[PDB]
Amino acid sequence: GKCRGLRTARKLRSHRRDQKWHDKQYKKAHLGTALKANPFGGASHAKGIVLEKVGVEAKQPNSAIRKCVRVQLIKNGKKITAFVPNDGCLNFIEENDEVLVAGFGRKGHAVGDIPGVRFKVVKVANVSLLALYKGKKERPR
Amino acid sequence: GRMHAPGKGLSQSALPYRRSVPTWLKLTSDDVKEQIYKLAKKGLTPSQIGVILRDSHGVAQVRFVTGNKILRILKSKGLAPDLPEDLYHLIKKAVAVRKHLERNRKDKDAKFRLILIESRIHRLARYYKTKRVLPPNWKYESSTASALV
Amino acid sequence: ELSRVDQRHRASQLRKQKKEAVLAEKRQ
Amino acid sequence: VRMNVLADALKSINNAEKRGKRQVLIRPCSKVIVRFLTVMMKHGYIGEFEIIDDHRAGKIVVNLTGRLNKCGVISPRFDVQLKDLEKWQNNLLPSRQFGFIVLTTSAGIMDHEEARRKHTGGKILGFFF
RNA sequence: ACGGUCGAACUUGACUAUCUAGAGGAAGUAAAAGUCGGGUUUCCGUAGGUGAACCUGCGGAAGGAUCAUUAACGG
RNA sequence: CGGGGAAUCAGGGUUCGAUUCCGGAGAGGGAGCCUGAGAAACGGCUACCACAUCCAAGGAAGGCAGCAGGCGCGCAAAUUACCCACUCCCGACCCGGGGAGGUAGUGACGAAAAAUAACAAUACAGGACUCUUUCGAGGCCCUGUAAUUGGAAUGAGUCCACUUUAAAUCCUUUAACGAGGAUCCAUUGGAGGGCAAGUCUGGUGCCAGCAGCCGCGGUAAUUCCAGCUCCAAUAGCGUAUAUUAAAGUUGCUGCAGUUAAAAAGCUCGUAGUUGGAUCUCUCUCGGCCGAAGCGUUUACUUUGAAAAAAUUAGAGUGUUCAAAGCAGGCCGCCUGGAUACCGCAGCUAGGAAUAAUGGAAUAGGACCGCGGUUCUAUUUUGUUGGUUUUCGGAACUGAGGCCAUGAUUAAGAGGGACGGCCGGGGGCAUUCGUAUUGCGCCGCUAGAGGUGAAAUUCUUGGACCGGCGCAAGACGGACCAGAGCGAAAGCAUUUGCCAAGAAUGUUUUCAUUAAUCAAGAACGAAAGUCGGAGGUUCGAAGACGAUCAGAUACCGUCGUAGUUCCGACCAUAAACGAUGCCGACCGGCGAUGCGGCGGCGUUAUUCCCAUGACCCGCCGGGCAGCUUCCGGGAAACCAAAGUCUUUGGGUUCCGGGGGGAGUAUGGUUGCAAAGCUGAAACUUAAAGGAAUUGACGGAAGGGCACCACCAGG
Repeated sequence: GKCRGLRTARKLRSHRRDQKWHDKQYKKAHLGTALKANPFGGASHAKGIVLEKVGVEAKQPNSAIRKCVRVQLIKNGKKITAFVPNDGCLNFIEENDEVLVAGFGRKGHAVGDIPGVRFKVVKVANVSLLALYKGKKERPR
Repeated sequence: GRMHAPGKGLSQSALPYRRSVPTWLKLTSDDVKEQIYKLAKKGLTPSQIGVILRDSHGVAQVRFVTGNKILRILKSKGLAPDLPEDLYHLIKKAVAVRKHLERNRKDKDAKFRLILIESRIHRLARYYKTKRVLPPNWKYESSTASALV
Repeated sequence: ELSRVDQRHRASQLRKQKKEAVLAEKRQ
Repeated sequence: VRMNVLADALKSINNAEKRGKRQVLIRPCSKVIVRFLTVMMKHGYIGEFEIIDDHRAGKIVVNLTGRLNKCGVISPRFDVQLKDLEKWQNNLLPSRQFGFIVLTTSAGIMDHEEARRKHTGGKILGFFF
């Protein structure tokens, strides 16, 4: 049982911080290795250069080829696979162009069918995928 | 609950509610004190003096008859020894276990109980150092142990 | 990275490299 | 070992209140225990009692009515200022209409409403309802 | 100009830490349909058996499905 | 960088604070200085280092983390504009100057207000009031479709002017123009569930795609792509990320640890934390009062004064309302510009419960007086030089009186005595028992061994069997139990020694000495490792024999280390009650082990007395059990796993979805094996726990049938 005395504030705060280190979110936030392993470097978005297009197979009960691209981030050079969302949207991307990439949703976790993909593309050649898909703007090269 | 045992005994004395000297005890406080003096001259602990007075002379409680307890009467007269009774017996027990362990080398039970008796000695000496009955530099040593007894 | 002076030295090195590349591409 | 003899007393009183007994024997006794039971008596909660004097710490025989729901000690005796008494009587008491934080102050042992009247603070001992 | 002082910075070794070029080494991946083709109840610790698995030795657990019998005991 | 503060929030809390107010720091990096009231100043100087500018090649000049601007960097951020009019600052100064600051520009960071219609008549449509048996009949409102009409009312815009201002812009005030739906046209996300809103129509056909999560799509898709329609918020609405609440999933309030994640093998022990009853204001100086001590000291509580402004709360006040602001109101006056909060520490003055602590026990203890020794009185010896003025004050002391002279009690706290016992508790020595194995001799025979079958093996140089002995090493059965002892691991042949130990008994003694424990220590099955000794049995490795489409484990014979001892290491177990320790309370019962008490009887061949063995009851600590709707719990179950949202007795270790993994790496310990401490990247939507039904059983028993069989045609 818990110590409950009047002069036990040191034991209580010491025990709380040691046992705080056993939480998954607390350790991911405060130990410093998750921020050094994060490709985005703790940023909401990052810009990169497309290296390859790649077709990634959906996890077992779904059967599809999810269209992704392999990008290399500008600021650190780390390599990323990023999903291109809507249908036909892969045809807007060519090789070696700037791509703005955001998170997919689950803060570093794979989302849905796509295995190992944490990222989705947001912009190509500084026009959004949404305006390109709905035909609101055109991309230069 | 014992301090170093898993047992929980209830064996102990129960004083009566009557704190008065009984009528049939025809002893003054002076004669009881003098009896304590001669028993100390024979050479005994205060516990033994209390037992001898209880068994043979009808003195149910010395501090109800004289108004003081036995070791205080001894200390005021000057017949109390320098180290206390319980501590002296603890040291004597530890000395006996030490002698037995110098005899027998493979006895681990004796080594365990020896550790327990040393711990009792240290706790009692710590208490008597606080109360200034022992000198502050008093210490129990493994080697100079039988010199005290 | 460790050792704050070392990671600041690493950053200064990388700044020098990239800035040398920029000064290369701007003379042409 | 035994610490907090008030805790022992209040626990034995509660455990006989749940079983619905008519009298409780609490041993050992204290001045703090006697002042607590007096406060519980003056609101009609505990009922009239006896102190048995053995020449050691006494015993108390408490006659019980079926009125006490919970009798409790708060340990340690936290320092309760008058500005933080409201949070205490929100945490411990079931209603704003009844129930009592017993606290000891330099005016004596009282309940919280008397401490509001006498304008003092003290250390928390318990609560009963 | 002598001397002192404060003292940037330099040179030389050690201890480092980083950045950046690299002959070669050892891999996988995609392209070659090319060539050849029965047993265990469930465990634990330790040791051996080619690393582990698994099996055996030794000591432990149940976290493994109690039927039947039981009054005399004296001469 | 720190504070003021900010976001969130029941209460407790978590997180942020580069950033305009206060403080510090620095001008590319160091270092040194001049001047001066003030600088280690950089819109000063001197070097070095790193950059870099102009050169006629000798030399010369540098410092935007000021305002604007540029490059670079990136997910991420404005004009190379106007003015000293305001606020203020400097100077010799009513006058000069100010990228301070003010003003516009950019500006969906964010906050406030607020359009995109309103109305009437007609045509259908409901719901009401009156009259009617009802149908119905009306004058009462309401509603949209209006692929119906109609004029009224407005700003958005275009635009004179005034106003504003340093000059302007904007707002406000105002002329002229400005509205019928093909305009002056609202978006962004959704429509299976969570979660409001379609099982509509076409396309697609596990593709393309969707889908935070569960999932949808493989030819009837409520989920994709579309069309229509509906839903939500709305001048905004989606997404990514950090962070807060949800999270009682970090738990002080307030979690958990038998079986789900989880209590250390055991005990000792220091720090730390916690700790049982007990005790109801006055002598001197000054005017009944002020000064002087207070009172052992605090902790606690209440008061007071101090605690920047802005912020926050909040008073007043029609900024056209509001967010704001600090103003305003009345016919020269009247007023405002409050107040609270402001941890902790520190000053202050009351309270005295709670909690620490002290006050006399070798009495060199108080309070009075009677005295001594030494050091001192700053005035009374008119003016004096004085040996002495006296008086009075401080420190060491001799007896005396006086105090009711002075020691809370003896914890169903603990230690220590003492008493008679008790036990597979431990150590050393000693005694015995069989059996096994080997050896000797004797008897009789050809088999014996092993298996599901065999085979390997032994064996007429005589096995196996039977007898008499001898030795070696092991092991202490049955008696042996839910019996005992120990801290746990553990512990069973006799006898003797050795030292311990629980319980019980006690009108014994001490008097709080205690509980739980970081650190540190002792012991710790089996296996294993170093040295010596020994080897009977068994036996990992290993050898054979058997066994098969593919057998390399099972099985049998043999057998090494080991198994045994002595001295060292090792420190692990399903080291289990898968259940910390100490204290308290909450139902019952009779068996048992030890100790004690009370009592008829039977027994020691009727015992002569106590004593043992039994019998009946009580008490205390034990090992367990049964019974119970105590109350708990996911339940199974549990008198603890209870006394828990009516949540606080003290304290120790320890868990936080499954894996990666008790893995890597470092440290430490060990001869080694390994032990202790112990990650992350990554991966995943469930792993797990307690119950509940009974498909199918290659599970078992039965019954029936010439569309089953038997004997036949």
